[PDB]
Amino acid sequence: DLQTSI
Amino acid sequence: SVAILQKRDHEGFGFVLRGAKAEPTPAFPALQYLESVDVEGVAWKAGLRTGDFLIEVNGVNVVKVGHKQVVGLIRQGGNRLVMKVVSVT
Repeated sequence: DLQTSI
Repeated sequence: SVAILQKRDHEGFGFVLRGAKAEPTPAFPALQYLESVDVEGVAWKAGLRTGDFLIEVNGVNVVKVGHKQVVGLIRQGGNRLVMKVVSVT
């Protein structure tokens, strides 16, 4: 799982 | 549901995308979703909410697309982003 602030 | 996002150069769209990396019953409508959304950010202004699942980015279908590739797509369009999302809630 990955998270990215955009 | 649709959200058109036009941001200023140095701000974000104001959301955290989360989902499976590229590496029975459907429970998710898509692999990537909004883990959180900045209150009163460009994304929240367009109606996006935590838990929205990303169906389309800038006309492209990303239902089964791994995380990094979706982030790649969201960035290609610079300060402009178009999203079709589905709310599970």
